[PDB]
Amino acid sequence: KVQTDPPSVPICDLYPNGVFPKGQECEYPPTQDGRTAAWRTTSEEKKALDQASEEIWNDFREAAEAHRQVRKYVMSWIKPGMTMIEICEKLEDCSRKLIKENGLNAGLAFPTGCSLNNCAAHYTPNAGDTTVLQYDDICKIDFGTHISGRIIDCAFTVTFNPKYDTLLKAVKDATNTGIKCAGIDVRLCDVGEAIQEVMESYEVEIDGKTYQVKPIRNLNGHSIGQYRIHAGKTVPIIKGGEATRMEEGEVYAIETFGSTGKGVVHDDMECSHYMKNFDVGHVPIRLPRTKHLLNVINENFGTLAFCRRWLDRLGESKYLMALKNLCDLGIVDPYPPLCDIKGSYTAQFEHTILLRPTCKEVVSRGDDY
Ligand SMILES: CCSCC[C@@H](N)[C@H](O)C(=O)N[C@@H](C)c1cccc2ccccc12
Ligand SMILES: [Mn+2]
Ligand SMILES: [Mn+2]
Repeated sequence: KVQTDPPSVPICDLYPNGVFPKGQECEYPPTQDGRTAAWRTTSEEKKALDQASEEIWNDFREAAEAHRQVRKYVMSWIKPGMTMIEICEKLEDCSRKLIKENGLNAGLAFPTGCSLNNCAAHYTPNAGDTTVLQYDDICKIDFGTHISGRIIDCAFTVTFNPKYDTLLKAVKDATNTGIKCAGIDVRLCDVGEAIQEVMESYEVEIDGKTYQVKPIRNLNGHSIGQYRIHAGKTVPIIKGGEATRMEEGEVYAIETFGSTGKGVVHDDMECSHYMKNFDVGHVPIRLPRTKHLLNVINENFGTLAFCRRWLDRLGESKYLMALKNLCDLGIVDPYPPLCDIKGSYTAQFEHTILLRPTCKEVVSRGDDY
């Protein structure tokens, strides 16, 4: 009923009734016309629809509470000197325990991102990576949890040198701006316009040089689907366009990335992140090793993202060629680290929000961010 100092009690056991704490509930933003959205707070019609998907909102909540408790724990011990592997393994051990991992019914939604400095995302150490976190590093901790495929995609930035403070505030404010702007019938391009305007209102000084924070233009938020981290819609970060509005019942990951570099990322470094193409159907395979690896992926990850370290812990070895085969066949997709220019600094903040009938819920919101 009470969590232990180092988190070890499953969230499922801290709430016997199976009813988990809601996230931040917000009234939908008014339209340019000035039209309020308070009517949804209690409009029999919407209220009915909302309660209908209560078990689904509840699954997200259990995953969100696990996410909050895991990250609070991480923020207490993450320090320079630790290897990136020690960090991810210490975090994932806790995550698996609080989410009470159970195959595809409960577990880690994707690999623990711990991208450093100019690298903004998709970096998690592979076996043998001797990288050590440094005092001047700016690390993006991006991890996910899920219950029955209801995914919580939430992230924050870690630093130890106060010189990055305004950069972090800039991105945090940008993400919160995106969250505030989001809502039913809201145009995706407007959300991006709003995010950029706030992000660029920040100027920062790091080691004697000044910069106007830039959103990383080729990175963005996205809608979320069951077992599908990227459901199909993208949430800009800058003046964009897309081609659609947000819809009732949808779930979104609102994330922004800020940089002191070019504000554009490119593939770099060894790949660690991989994810089966959601749209690829069953594909017969005779090649022994390739066939086995695909079965391992289908059994343990399904359409969720995974990493090499997660294959290692399952006792798999000498699987690289088989993995490359699956990628070359288009069955699996590689997601290498995305980095801006050398010497640049990037930051990120992310939350998962639920566009419920009666309101907008920043389900992953915590006392930290
Ligand atoms: C590589 C699968 S883990 C999902 C990564 C996720 N945790 C991250 O926060 C976000 O979700 N990053 C964005 C930039 C992204 C990565 C890969 C494909 C995308 C496709 C559409 C929209 C955003 C995408
Ligand atoms: Mn993320
Ligand atoms: Mn995301």
